[PDB]
Amino acid sequence: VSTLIPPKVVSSKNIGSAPNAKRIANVVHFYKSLPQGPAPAIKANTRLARYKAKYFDGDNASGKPLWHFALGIIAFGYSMEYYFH
Amino acid sequence: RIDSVSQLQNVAETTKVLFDVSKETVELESEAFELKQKVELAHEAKAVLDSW
Repeated sequence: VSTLIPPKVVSSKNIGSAPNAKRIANVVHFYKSLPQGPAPAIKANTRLARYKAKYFDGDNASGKPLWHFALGIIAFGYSMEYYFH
Repeated sequence: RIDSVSQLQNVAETTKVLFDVSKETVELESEAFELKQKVELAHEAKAVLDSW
């Protein structure tokens, strides 16, 4: 006798699958993400975004700003030594 | 997820084929009832004749 009609309705393998939850997530997350960004280091732009670019990028952990800032404090109280002299 | 989807696409058409096919087969058996009565008539005729 005639083969039954349950297989001709699908709406329980289309909404009844687990990656649907991931699908609706990653259509929003990925589709709505700019493939590229603006600029990594730019804070303090006044030729001191350049200071950030040379020293406070994630492209270096080089000791130069530390040295520079340290030397600043040496310059601060030392000048004041000759101001207090 | 794509893998799941592709299966269902092909199914959707082909199931309609099977649906028809099953009913077509059933039709042949309707006609088979006419045959069955022919089989019977032959058996009866031979049986009476054998007794004769």
